Amino acid sequence: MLFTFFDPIEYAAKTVNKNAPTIPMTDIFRNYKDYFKRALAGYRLRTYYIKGSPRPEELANAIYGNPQLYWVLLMCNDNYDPYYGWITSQEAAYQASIQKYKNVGGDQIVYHVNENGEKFYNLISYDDNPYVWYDKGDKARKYPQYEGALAAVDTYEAAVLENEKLRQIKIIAKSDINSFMNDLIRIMEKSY
Amino acid sequence: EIIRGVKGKDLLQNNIDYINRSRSYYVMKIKSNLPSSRWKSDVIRFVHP
Amino acid sequence: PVNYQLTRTANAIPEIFVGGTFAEIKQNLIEWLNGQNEFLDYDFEGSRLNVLCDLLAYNTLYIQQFGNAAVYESFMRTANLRSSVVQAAQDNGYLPTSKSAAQTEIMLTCTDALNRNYITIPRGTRFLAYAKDTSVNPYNFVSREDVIAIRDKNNQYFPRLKLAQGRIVRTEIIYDKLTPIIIYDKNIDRNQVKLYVDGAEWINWTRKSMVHAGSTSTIYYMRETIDGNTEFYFGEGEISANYIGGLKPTQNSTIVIEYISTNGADANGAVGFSYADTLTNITVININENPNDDPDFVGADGGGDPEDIERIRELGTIKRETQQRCVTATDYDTFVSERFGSIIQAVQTFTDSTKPGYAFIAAKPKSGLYLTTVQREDIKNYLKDYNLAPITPSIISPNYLFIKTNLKVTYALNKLQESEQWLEGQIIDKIDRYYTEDVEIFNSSFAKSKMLTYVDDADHSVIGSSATIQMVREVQNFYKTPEAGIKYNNQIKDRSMESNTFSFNSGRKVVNPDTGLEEDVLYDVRIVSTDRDSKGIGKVIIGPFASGDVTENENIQPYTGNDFNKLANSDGRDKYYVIGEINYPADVIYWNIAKINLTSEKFEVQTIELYSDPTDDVIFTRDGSLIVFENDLRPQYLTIDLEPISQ
Amino acid sequence: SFAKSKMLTYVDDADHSVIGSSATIQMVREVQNFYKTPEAGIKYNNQIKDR
Repeated sequence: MLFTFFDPIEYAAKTVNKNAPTIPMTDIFRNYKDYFKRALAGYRLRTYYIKGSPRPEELANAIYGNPQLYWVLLMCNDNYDPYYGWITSQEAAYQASIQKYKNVGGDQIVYHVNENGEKFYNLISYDDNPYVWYDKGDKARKYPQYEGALAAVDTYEAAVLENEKLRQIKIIAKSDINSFMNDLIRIMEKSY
Repeated sequence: EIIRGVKGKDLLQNNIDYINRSRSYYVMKIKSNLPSSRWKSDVIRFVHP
Repeated sequence: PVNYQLTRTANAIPEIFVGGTFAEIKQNLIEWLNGQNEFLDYDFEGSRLNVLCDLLAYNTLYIQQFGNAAVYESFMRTANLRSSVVQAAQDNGYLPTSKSAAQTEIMLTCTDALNRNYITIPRGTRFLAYAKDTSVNPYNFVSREDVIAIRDKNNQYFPRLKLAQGRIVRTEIIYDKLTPIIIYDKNIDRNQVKLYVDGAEWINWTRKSMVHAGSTSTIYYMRETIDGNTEFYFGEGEISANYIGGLKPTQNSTIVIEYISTNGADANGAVGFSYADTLTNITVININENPNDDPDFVGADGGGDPEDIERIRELGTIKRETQQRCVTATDYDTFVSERFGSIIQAVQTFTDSTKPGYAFIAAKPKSGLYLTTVQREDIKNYLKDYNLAPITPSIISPNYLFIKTNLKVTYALNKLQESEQWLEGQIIDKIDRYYTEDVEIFNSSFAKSKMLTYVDDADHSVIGSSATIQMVREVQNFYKTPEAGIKYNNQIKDRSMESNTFSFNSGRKVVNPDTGLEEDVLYDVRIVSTDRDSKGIGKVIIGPFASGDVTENENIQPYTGNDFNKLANSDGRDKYYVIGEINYPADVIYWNIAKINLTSEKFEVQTIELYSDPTDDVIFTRDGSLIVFENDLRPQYLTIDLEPISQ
Repeated sequence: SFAKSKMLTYVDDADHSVIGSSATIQMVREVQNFYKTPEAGIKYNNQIKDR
């Protein structure tokens, strides 16, 4: 109930189908994310939990909090997508890989990753040829890039590499959360 | 008196009387094709002082 | 149309969003659930595997609103719920004037005992005003700016100033840079604010009174943060300005906000003011002239209350057509608007071709009729700063066509409660609400049938109604009329266009009883437009005359006949003089009294009504001439009869 | 009772734009057996104008 907390309002929807019926609705339009942001001032230095488990979307009932709050973890990372925002089961990304490229191209090679991490993007070697890489166009060659050598990350690895970097989050330490949430209300009752 | 003039524009017969006809003064001539009733609403509103 | 390629569409929410009626959702899910995929192996039951389908359909129809509403208030034109509307209108550079305060200019006649020259009159100078509804209670007034006075001849001052409604409040705050400084109170016209930062000035950004070309940093910002409570904040600047941006405070400062309490729109009454002045030797001599400017005065103006949703939108999108500058006729209409608005109901700016420069602006205040002055000069300046430099804006005000009703509502005595009076006034605003909604604006006509359906909507007991009607249009200079001017735009119904009152002077002396003599100021006159004729013709006459004063010569020989040209009722001795044209089919009036060659000094005050009755029931409009009825200012023509019925 | 203004709200609601309407009403009671009148009668209330 740390969401809600106000009233249904009424959602007119009159801009579409005039004389539309008013439907009481949980109030999601407050700009909550700001309240959290301003209230958080002074409770900062929330440490870096590092995650470490493909914890399903709610670890709130394990780590800090635990009234199955399922957020204050969200507002941490400013998550735009509550589904693919958090890290996922290792297979999920793989599963997510297919549906991404299933329409076009099939499995591919997104970039070739020089050591020291210099990405390349549509740069292509020729085996049984010079050892130097070329772009996927200007097949006349004549315009080589990156005389060195590196190793492609194909596709699956990338999605893994991309979602796995998404595990770090703030906490509020399981200490402040009570004192914190005790503030976070006060700002809310303040403005009305 | 003018000496060392220049020739700007024709407008056929040259007379101070004809060159005025009815003097336009500061009016602006949109002078492009069209029936003039299609754009006239839209020149005002989005364009023109 | 003709070519089918022109169909397109207006703003259209695509079929992708829309949203469920329920059972259609049940239909689409069943086809997706049972078909194309499973061909049920379900282990629930014959009925259960069926029943459980809509159990998750209520989950859809729910999530198809709760989460699907966001895209409705994400955009502007399709959104509802103010908050989203407003908050999405600031990135268009608008803000919706949360409230407003009344404003006037009064000239104080006061004086000081020290006789010192250049007396000042500082910011607040608390006044109080009844803003009359009857008498009891004042509200408040504060001048809020400066001015100065000058001593001349006898020792007196004329520190004429302008004043806002509310009081003031100042809350100083320490800037934490983590702390979104705000206000919380339901008030504080964003038009008038100061907000010093510890030195002075800070002229902000969103609203300029000067624009102070260059000047770089020191700006601040005012938006919404929904909730009704205004947000202040500062730019990204550094000032170690760095390059471009707001100066920003430095990590700790005294930020002094001062606003106006703005009691509300209830204060429109104005009229009598009192000094309530304690400063120094200034005596506050009173003789306070609320309207020392010009013609008829309504009292104060403005007062606001927050703008309606249907207002913002129209002004919210159009300000993308502009960028903080007015080059276009439709721009002035948006710049004379909630920025300077609440003092102007409608505009329709236009440019006259014969006279270059000089952008003309018609405006009707919510107070009615004329803007007086210094509320005009105010609209002047706020434009010319954002204007197109060489051309000067000017406020002509529109050409008003009022209408004279004389209607009777014929209620029933049985079902009333407050009886007369309260219903006498309850029928007023309903009529007034009809104007404000439909025909208040330009280019719109009104139908007396539509006025009567708001009349019959008074409460209940009123059953039926009816009215005669006359279109009243009052000339300004009179004595002449302009060239090819003074036109109704409607068919005039000949044997109409009836006079007003007038009067005469001179006529030798004609001494009376009691005191010495008089000027023979009685024996008035008045005009009648006579008949139609072969095509337009019709002439017109100046009015009743006895004998003596005129120049007859060969060009006058006063007469129209004992035919039409109906007679004024007095001794008056007929002999109506022919004056002007009045072509009926294309509506035109022409007078020029100089035809009969009298002296303008023989006439009393100008600005006389004429008011012909219309032919057709519906009254049209054109050429920037409004039809708007405002009662409170001029009662002169409204007459209604409550004649009752006993069952 | 028949009100002129109460019908003019329905004729106004016919289609989107009628831009209002007006009318003039003639009261007429047809009476069989002319030449006599029923010794008292043809009484229609709401006194009519002259002639």
